[PDB]
Amino acid sequence: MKDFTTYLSTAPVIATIWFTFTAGLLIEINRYFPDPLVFSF
Amino acid sequence: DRKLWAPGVVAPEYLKGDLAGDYGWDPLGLGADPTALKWYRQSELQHARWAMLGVAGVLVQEIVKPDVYFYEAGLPQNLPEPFTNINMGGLLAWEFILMHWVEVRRWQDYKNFGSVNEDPIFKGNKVPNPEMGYPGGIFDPFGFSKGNLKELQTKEIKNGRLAMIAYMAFILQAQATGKGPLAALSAHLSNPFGNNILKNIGTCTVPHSVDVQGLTIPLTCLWPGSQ
Amino acid sequence: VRPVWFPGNPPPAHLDGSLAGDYGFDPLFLGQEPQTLKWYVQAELVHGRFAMLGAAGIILTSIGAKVGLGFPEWYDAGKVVVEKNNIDFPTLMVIQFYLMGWAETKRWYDFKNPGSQADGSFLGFTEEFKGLENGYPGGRFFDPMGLSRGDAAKYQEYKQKEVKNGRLAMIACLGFAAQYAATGKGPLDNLADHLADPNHVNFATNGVSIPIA
Amino acid sequence: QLYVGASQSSLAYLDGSLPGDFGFDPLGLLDPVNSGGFIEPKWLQYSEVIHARWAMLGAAGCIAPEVLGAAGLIPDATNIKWFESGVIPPAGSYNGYWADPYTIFFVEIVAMQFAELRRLQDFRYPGSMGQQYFLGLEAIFKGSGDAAYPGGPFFNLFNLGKTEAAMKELKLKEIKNGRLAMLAMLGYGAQAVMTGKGPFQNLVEHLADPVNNNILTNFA
Amino acid sequence: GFIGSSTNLIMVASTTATLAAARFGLAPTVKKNTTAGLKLVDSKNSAGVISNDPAGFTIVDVLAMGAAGHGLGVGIVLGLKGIGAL
Amino acid sequence: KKVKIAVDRNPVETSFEKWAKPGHFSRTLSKGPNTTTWIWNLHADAHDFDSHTSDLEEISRKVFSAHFGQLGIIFIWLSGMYFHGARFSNYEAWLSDPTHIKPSAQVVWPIVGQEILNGDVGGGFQGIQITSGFFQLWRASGITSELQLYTTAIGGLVMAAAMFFAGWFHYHKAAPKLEWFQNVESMLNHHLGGLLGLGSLAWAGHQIHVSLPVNKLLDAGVDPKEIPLPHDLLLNRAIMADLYPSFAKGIAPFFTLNWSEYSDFLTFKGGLNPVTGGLWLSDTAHHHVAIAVLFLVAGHMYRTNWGIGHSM
Ligand code: CLA
Ligand code: CLA
Ligand code: CLA
Ligand code: CLA
Ligand code: CLA
Ligand code: CLA
Ligand SMILES: CC1=C(/C=C/C(C)=C/C=C/C(C)=C/C=C/C=C(C)/C=C/C=C(C)/C=C/C2=C(C)CCCC2(C)C)C(C)(C)CCC1
Ligand SMILES: CC1=C(/C=C/C(C)=C/C=C/C(C)=C/C=C/C=C(C)/C=C/C=C(C)/C=C/C2=C(C)CCCC2(C)C)C(C)(C)CCC1
Ligand SMILES: CCCCCCCCCCCCO[C@H]1O[C@H](CO)[C@@H](O[C@H]2O[C@H](CO)[C@@H](O)[C@H](O)[C@H]2O)[C@H](O)[C@H]1O
Repeated sequence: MKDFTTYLSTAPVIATIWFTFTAGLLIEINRYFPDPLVFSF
Repeated sequence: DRKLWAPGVVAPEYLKGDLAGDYGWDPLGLGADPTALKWYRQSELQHARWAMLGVAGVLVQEIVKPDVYFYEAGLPQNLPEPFTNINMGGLLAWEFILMHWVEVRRWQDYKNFGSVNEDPIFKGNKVPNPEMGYPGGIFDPFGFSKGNLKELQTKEIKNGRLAMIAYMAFILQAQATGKGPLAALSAHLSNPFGNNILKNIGTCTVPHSVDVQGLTIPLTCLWPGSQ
Repeated sequence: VRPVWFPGNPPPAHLDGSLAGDYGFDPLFLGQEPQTLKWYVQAELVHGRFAMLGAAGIILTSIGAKVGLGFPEWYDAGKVVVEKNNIDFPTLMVIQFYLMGWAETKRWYDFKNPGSQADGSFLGFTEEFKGLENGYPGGRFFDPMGLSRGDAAKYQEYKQKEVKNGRLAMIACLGFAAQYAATGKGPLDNLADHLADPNHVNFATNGVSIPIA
Repeated sequence: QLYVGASQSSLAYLDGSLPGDFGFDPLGLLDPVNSGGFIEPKWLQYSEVIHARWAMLGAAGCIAPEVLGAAGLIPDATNIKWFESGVIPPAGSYNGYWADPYTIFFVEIVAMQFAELRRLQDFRYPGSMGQQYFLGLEAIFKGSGDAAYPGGPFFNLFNLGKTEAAMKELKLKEIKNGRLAMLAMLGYGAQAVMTGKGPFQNLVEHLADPVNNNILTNFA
Repeated sequence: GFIGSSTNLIMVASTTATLAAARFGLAPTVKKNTTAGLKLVDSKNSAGVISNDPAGFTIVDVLAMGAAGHGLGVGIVLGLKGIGAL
Repeated sequence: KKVKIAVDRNPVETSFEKWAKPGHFSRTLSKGPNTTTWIWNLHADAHDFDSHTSDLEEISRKVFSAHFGQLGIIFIWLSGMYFHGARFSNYEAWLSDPTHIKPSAQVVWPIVGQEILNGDVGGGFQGIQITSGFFQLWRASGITSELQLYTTAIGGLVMAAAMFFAGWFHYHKAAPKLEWFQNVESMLNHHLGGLLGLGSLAWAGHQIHVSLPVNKLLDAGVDPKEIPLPHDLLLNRAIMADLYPSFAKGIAPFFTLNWSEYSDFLTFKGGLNPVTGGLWLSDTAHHHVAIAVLFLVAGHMYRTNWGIGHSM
């Protein structure tokens, strides 16, 4: 499955995975630390 | 191998008549492996001899004392007077050890043929071994061998196949009509159209469980139906 | 030629009959690359050894709870242990992760560098941590009895037995999980309920496993 | 070709070498030219034979309880119509099996998975199934060059059809009884839907008053 | 009783009429098509198909004309039921 | 014969090596990117199958399998709608009071304050008021339960898997030849008689047996839990005869051409149901029967393999 993992390394798939990751990280940060208007913690 | 089990069949090329009672049947091809064929011949002899002893025992036990069901004779409260209500644990211990010895000896004769012939205590005494499964000597004390051995093996295995069929018949009849072999035969002769495998199959007279000195043996039947 | 998981089907080229428990089972071709296959071999062995330990522990503690000894079920033993003994679960978890991190990082960096871990850096231990094969470390510490050493056919038979009991124990732990999620009771409670009435007491008679009826 | 409905187009490839080759291929599915997938002649003949054997097991099993209860040889509890046996619980189910229908269905799943996948692997790889250990049973699973007729020590248990002409006649009889039984099973289903009664009950009711018990009078 | 009804006789008459029209060269069949001007002419049949009739009347022809006659008879029956003539 | 199944066996190897080579389908894109115009052209030319090759056979095969992909995606979408109606819906509440409860089949997660979009639609439910008409369509089909929607979703996922398998199969395993696509007469015969004729006939049957009784009981004020399930109406002819007496006569009036007996559930009322404001489902059933017959006769118009029919 060298070719399949080459496909997963393509720009659109890697972009989808990375932005799902970034968006999920931000979403979980905003779930556990809701409404962060200022850096106070 | 001559006069096979069916008019138009051919014998497999591993069944050529060198074993007794060879009708060349093997429809599942289980004896295609020679190792497995040796082992299955040994298991055939074991099942055959134990089943001959079994039908002999059930028959002679019904003839001597018809008071006792052979399906329930293993229960300790139905045992003879020197053994009635004996502790089945010590009994099972006796049997377990005394049979482990002899069956491991037989198994080592299977694995290394001709290696457990000598007595291990009095090392002057050797059972012979013409074939695997036919020790002889102290097991052939009357000396019916050193004559027609192949014909006697054929007789043995034929009567043994018949006795296997007959003992499973005994067991299934005892499970269906709740009677012993000769009791079932006389019940058939009493009414040979209202008492047969019809109107008796579908009903299992064996209880769902049996209490034996504290244990509860699960006590199944060989087919489903009516308790 | 060799037993395959799907008789008739030829085995894939990357699954030569060399690894323990090689039955040509790779429909998704996950171990097609050799280095990935070594990684997955060690993963299978670690999973299976942890699962063998877990199945053995669940089975033993279930036996003890079933015969009446002072044992909880496997799904309740963590709480019972940290509350009977006044054990701080965070402390226990971080100690576990410290020790398992040491061990598993040693694992990882012997996989990345097999020649490593045997220089004497840990405590002077050189040959106790060199590793015999991938997934089979060996030595006087991981193989104190020397069963890999000496008889080689016995060693291959033991590799087969290890991987197969490991796959069976992985299936068994998956079964423990599913049986808790379905029947809500212990594994040997499930077994006794099945041995009581083999019919009418199985996965087809929970209403969870088969929702048709 | 014989069998009206046959065509000069179908006789181009229906040489008469297959059992039951009566030229009837009006939709031309057995044409080997540019035909793959499952419309391959091999697979279609195989499936005809398989549907045939399953269907003439079922054509006897759907009628057998009713016939044997009409004769009084089985009790009235097992004397049932085939669709109220548990196969279609809405139409009725039998309560007195040793297990509930889904336990038995899982046993059926495992058993038939084994059997039918062995069968499939012998169709895909003919020389197979006699190569891997199966408790010694692989000696009878060698099959033949043909998938629908393995004919080993078990599948040809009495070695019937020893010559080629006898084997051909027997294959023809098999496929003819099987086509008859496939139609009989289609009819069992159609009669159960229309009349709501068993096939033997329908036969008896048609033999009593045929003019007033037919497909036309049963439309109401 | 339906057998003997007006509906039954209409339907059998229509079906037999279409069958006899096709069989005896008054309707397009499998073997005879029509041109743009409705004159019966030999077709190519697109498969070739065997029948022992003196005219090559296939069971495909019986099906086609049974469907045509069933449509005719259904329309006739239900239109006489519509205008009240039945 | 001229109209036949014609396919190439294993024309294309199922392999991931061309996934890893973007622009394989083009000779001008297989050379790799040097500019971003390549990145845009790779997407503009992805489905221009007649610019990949020039022979009509491979074009048609690509088109067929891509249609299978589109159908699988539509099935995923439909199964998603049915599933969101089964899990994230107020449909069972909406059946009991459709004049006050706003249909909603999408619930929003409470993450960044967006749980305000989960509005008070009714039925003890908070979600997005949908505008798709799926609730009314399901009530017309006679659903009356979330379990039926869930199983329709599962069936839709099964059919999507079937469609994707069929695309893979009809491109990679047994791909039809060009002469198979050019059987436009048979294609039209089957798409008129089968796709539209048998389809309309099957929907008419559903309406005869499931939609009409369920909605006649729903319009009679019967709570959806007291309504017989569709299979109880299929099996028990007495219930249907109690709702529509013509069912007492069976299918005999159909074969005896006494079709007016079926004027209970095959009507020509026209207008609207005054209880629901929708069309009479008896009129709709009769409609679908009529157009089923119409399309089934229309699908016997073109000449395929026997002498009858037309050459277009
Ligand atoms: C290690 C094997 C093992 C054993 C001995 C048992 C034994 C038992 N199980 Mg458990 N179980 C297992 C595995 C096992 N299970 C696994 C893996 C699952 C998850 C699917 C379950 C889920 C489960 C449930 C939900 C229930 C039981 C129950 C039971 C009891 C009755 C049997 C039954 O209901 O059928 C269950 C039998 C099986 C699920 C089959 C055994 C496992 C198969 C052979 C694994 C096959 C894996 C395959 C090789 C590879 C998978 C990949 C492939 C799909 C590509 C019995 C004590 C019931 C109970 O509690 O009894 C009262 C019950 O309700 N089991
Ligand atoms: C647009 C739809 C479509 C079209 C036009 C085709 C066309 C074709 N297929 Mg493909 N196929 C499709 C969808 C389609 N298929 C789907 C969705 C699947 C996955 C399930 C398949 C799986 C498939 C396989 C595995 C094979 C074909 C084959 C064929 C060829 C001959 C089929 C034939 O005449 O048999 C006539 C049809 C049958 C015998 C099928 C009867 C049984 C089905 C299930 C009933 C039809 C469904 C019905 C319309 C709706 C349900 C009704 C029910 C409720 C009563 C032909 C090229 C065969 C071939 O030669 O390879 C190319 C072949 O081996 N197809
Ligand atoms: C009337 C139906 C019929 C006929 C004519 C045939 C004919 C044939 N079959 Mg088919 N077959 C059938 C039904 C039939 N079969 C069914 C229902 C099954 C599914 C169970 C099979 C499964 C099957 C397999 C798997 C194979 C055959 C093979 C054969 C050939 C070998 C000769 C034979 O079967 O004996 C001729 C048939 C008869 C004389 C029919 C007698 C019917 C009675 C009622 C059966 C006897 C019952 C008896 C209790 C059976 C057990 C005996 C013993 C164990 C107690 C021949 C072409 C083999 C072959 O082609 O190998 C070359 C082969 O491999 N068939
Ligand atoms: C049955 C419907 C159908 C089919 C099968 C085709 C098929 C085709 N068209 Mg045609 N087309 C259609 C409908 C259809 N089109 C419609 C409705 C329009 C009017 C809009 C067009 C207008 C059109 C033009 C103008 C051209 C084609 C071309 C093509 C070919 C290649 C298209 C391609 O590679 O794009 C691949 C797919 C894309 C590039 C994706 C486009 C994405 C769009 C622009 C955004 C919309 C997405 C979404 C709805 C908006 C929200 C997104 C969200 C993320 C914000 C192909 C033969 C081209 C051709 O043949 O070149 C010679 C060409 O030049 N088509
Ligand atoms: C894992 C299975 C598998 C594999 C390995 C292949 C492999 C191949 N296929 Mg086959 N194919 C498959 C499944 C598979 N296919 C299925 C299921 C279908 C039916 C749709 C097809 C239909 C098909 C056609 C019609 C063609 C191929 C072609 C190819 C070749 C390259 C395709 C490519 O670049 O892929 C990479 C492409 C993708 C990953 C795109 C997938 C797009 C999917 C189907 C739709 C997803 C839409 C999505 C939901 C939109 C979201 C929008 C977003 C904003 C949310 C290669 C030999 C092409 C070729 O030239 O072969 C020689 C060709 O013309 N295949
Ligand atoms: C496709 C559409 C469709 C379908 C499926 C049905 C189906 C049905 N209708 Mg409806 N109906 C329809 C359209 C439809 N109808 C239309 C358009 C009208 C208006 C004219 C009607 C008017 C109507 C009335 C007035 C009545 C029905 C009735 C019925 C039922 C009786 C069927 C019957 O007697 O025919 C006979 C059908 C068959 C004999 C086919 C059965 C064949 C089976 C499936 C064969 C399978 C056997 C298999 C090979 C072997 C077994 C498999 C396995 C176990 C081994 C049935 C549920 C009647 C009823 O009782 O309703 C509740 C009734 O009174 N229908
Ligand atoms: C043998 C022979 C004979 C006889 C024969 C016969 C008698 C035949 C018959 C035939 C027939 C008797 C046929 C029939 C057919 C039918 C059909 C084919 C039907 C169809 C139907 C349909 C198609 C329907 C449709 C529809 C519907 C359902 C509804 C309404 C609408 C419509 C109409 C569309 C003769 C002469 C003597 C001589 C020799 C040969
Ligand atoms: C919604 C949906 C779904 C489901 C669907 C369904 C469920 C469907 C069904 C369908 C069906 C269920 C169909 C059926 C059909 C049937 C038919 C179509 C029939 C026909 C018949 C006929 C045509 C007849 C003819 C005739 C007569 C009349 C008499 C005698 C003779 C003859 C046979 C010729 C799913 C899941 C996919 C998902 C998506 C969506
Ligand atoms: C070819 C097109 C049709 C394809 C098959 C259609 C699918 C049918 C699914 C099975 C439905 C079973 O139900 C179908 O047969 C039953 C048995 O006679 C009928 O049941 C009816 O007849 C029974 C026997 O007299 C009695 O219980 C009642 O009179 C009545 O319930 C149903 O009225 C009919 O709808």
